[PDB]
Amino acid sequence: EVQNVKINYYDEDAEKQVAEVPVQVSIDTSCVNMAILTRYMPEGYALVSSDCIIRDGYVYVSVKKDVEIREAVLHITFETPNGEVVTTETVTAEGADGEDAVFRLGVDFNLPTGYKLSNDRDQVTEITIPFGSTGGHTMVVEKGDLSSIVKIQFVDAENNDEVVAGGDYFVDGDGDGIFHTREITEWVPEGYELQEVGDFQVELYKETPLQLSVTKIK
Amino acid sequence: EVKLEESGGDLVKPGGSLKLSCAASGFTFSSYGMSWVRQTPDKRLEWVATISSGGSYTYYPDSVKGRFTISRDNAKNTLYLQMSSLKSEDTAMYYCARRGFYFDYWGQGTTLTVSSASTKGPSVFPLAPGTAALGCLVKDYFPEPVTVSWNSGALTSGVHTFPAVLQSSGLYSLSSVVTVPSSSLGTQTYICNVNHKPSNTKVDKKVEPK
Amino acid sequence: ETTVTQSQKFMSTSVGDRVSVTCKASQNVGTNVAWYQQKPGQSPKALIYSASYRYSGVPDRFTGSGSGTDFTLTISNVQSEDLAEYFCQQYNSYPLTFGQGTKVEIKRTVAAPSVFIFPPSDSQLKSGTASVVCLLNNFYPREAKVQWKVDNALQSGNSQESVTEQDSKDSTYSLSSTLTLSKADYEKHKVYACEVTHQGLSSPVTKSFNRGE
Ligand SMILES: [Ca+2]
Repeated sequence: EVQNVKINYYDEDAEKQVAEVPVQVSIDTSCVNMAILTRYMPEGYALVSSDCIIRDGYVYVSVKKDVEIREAVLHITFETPNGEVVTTETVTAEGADGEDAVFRLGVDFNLPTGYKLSNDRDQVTEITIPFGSTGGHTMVVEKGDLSSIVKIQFVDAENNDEVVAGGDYFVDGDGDGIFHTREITEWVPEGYELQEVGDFQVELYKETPLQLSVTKIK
Repeated sequence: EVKLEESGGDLVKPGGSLKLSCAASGFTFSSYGMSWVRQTPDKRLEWVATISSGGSYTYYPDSVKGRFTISRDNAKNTLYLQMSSLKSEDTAMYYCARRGFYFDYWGQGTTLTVSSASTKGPSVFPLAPGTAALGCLVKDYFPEPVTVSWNSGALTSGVHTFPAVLQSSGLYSLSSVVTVPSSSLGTQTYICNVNHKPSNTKVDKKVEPK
Repeated sequence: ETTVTQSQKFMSTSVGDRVSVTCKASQNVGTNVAWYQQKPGQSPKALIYSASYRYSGVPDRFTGSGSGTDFTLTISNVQSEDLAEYFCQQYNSYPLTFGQGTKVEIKRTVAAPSVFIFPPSDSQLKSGTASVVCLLNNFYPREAKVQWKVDNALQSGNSQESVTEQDSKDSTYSLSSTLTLSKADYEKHKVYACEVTHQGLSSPVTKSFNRGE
């Protein structure tokens, strides 16, 4: 399944439609990125402006002919609130020299994998860089998953708590420091069922493992 | 602080009349334009009347003009909507709202039902029970708002109260369930509190296993 | 008399994504446009006035734009609690008029429904009707199919379904289906089964009981 969208390239100077291009995009997007708008740019014309928005099946693009086409270039740096750099990326867009390229989070560039916008402040989600110029911007992010490693040994309660298996398992995605055995029942040894059950504290098991009782099935 | 509280919704026969009221507090009422907006079962919003702060200006859409009238009492800080020659299509939730253009505060709504049918109170039946699911079946009531809570509103985790469905008999019916630890059954008592104000019916049904 | 139209009945978006709700006025209304958010079970809440102004307390992720005839509400960094119907409204002139409402739902991992079934109570059999209930709890894709099979024979015309709105924390749905039957018809058959198909099931799942046990 995908979405059919008509791109309306309009020359506001000529006050004429220059082209109406049908394209296909993912079914759950409502904003088409500049790279698509300029991929299907009719020959001789340059991007001036578009709000990207899919409006009853149409995207409106203001374009202009006989002008120089230049890249707007954006160096985005993603930092975590303590100043450490997650990643850096450069994205570009080409349009009419001196007009405004608007880079919008999630359409023209994405957050690092595993991260989200930080909840510690308000920041901009759109960055405007004129074509023919270069700009920088730092976006502040936070990890999506706060899981920690915890050492666990499964231990046979009917044989003097002999170690059956163990390892380091990721738990506590919310990051509150508490985890529940539902999060590690995936790992119980094959011939065994988990008998020791409930909540447990992450900080206590980064060095010595938590021993959880297990017994042989049937 | 701003609060708007409507009342007077009821079941009314076609051709009837009914007056709605809205008690306003938390702000200088006589300084604001005020309005009424209704929401039909299909969830569409329709503006029905507006009045200026001093009452000098009133405005209505054609669907209601000549049948509905808006007034205020700036001594009691109350907004009114009188309705006459009511039609089936006036059945809606009526909201009181502040200002007369956009609406920056809304009340909770009161419910108007225009119908020839008669009030009927619900029968309440238990849906008897890792986790266990139990619930409550609220069957064959007519005027629409029924409210259902568990344990006097204190149990909300895992509760699902389902939208009312219209049976072919013209009567509504509805279920509410909740999921709990199975080991709590036979210790904890679980009560579904059903209130159908249109019939002044209030039931507190214990749901237990068997 | 100025009409406003929302062409999107339903939009689906993931947490952290962007979503743009559109509104088209039948005449120029300048910026005299407002937006509202109605969460389920709640009354409408005011979000934007004059096209682009937020009320105090409305978070920055709600952005309204437009002028003339084309208006837009953009929710950036969508949260699972942003699910709601979103309404635009023109107040450039009387009559004040609303768009039809755009329902914004959250996308999440497929989730398989947990299925329960409830025999009719003895209070209800005493009065002459038998209602058998099937609950499908906490699933995603809203799309699902319930089939009532009596003594291994599929029914129709004596079932009604109801679906909750999407849960605001997890992003799941629940469904209730009722099989209504006369007390006469009820104690004629023995096996009552609820057949459930859904995207999270590789095959239909059936819960059932024998009348009496
Ligand atoms: Ca945790």
